Amino acid sequence: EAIPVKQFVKHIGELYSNNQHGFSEDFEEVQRCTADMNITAEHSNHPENKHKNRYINILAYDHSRVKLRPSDYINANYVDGYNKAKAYIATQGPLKSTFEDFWRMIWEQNTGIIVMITNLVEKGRRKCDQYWPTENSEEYGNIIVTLKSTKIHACYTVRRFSIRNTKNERVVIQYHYTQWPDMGVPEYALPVLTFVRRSSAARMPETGPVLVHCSAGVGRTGTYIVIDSMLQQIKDKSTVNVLGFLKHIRTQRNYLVQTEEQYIFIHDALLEAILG
Ligand code: VO4
Repeated sequence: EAIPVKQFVKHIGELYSNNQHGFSEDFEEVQRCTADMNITAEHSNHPENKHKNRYINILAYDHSRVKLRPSDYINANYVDGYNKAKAYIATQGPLKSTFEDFWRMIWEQNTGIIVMITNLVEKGRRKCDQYWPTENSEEYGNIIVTLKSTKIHACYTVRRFSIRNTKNERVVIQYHYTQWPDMGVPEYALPVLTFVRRSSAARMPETGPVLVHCSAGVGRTGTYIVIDSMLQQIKDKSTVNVLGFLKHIRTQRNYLVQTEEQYIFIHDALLEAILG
């Protein structure tokens, strides 16, 4: 049930009205929507991958999890884009003990772009281990990753890496969003629009899923995926279905778009885009 923009914009005023309870109501239904699908995640919970999960309750569904080739586990899922099956790999901030697994999946999965939407440390709390070399090279299993350049913008930074399996070379590019608030979401959807735009557009045409991560890899990660998917749907079709696309991707990884303030925020972003 795609709807045209006209009626999207025409009626969303409703959802924003009343302290936002409309959104709040659509989002609960979203909370309820995977409840009875007994969607398996036994690789996540298997006792000897326990320490590979940054958070004990944030898991990888079995059916869409990313398997490292032949100890094949990694807390990461394929998630669909807008007419691209498996457009993204949603993943948590890697840990010291998962850096190898993390770059191996990048190598193997052929991914060219990396979207990072957390700071390493936020408000005194650790969110993501530094999995890339701060300058020069560092080695993680069989992949040498090397920092070739850095560019810092107001709300995000671009690190261009060059990586190599030590058993061939690839330029990987990380877009790292750096001004996501301590609590909630940004105050202005604009800088996130521009971030989504440029990072989305760096996707070269014969490459693997774009890896997206934050801390748990669900919240801001999910919010990134809907904005960007809903934006392409709009260029191409002039329609949207934020609700029905959310319920589809929530079967591909748990809690995508963790909050209602984030859900709300997809909409500021999209509306701002439609009127920009
Ligand atoms: O770092 V999160 O996937 O809880 O937004």
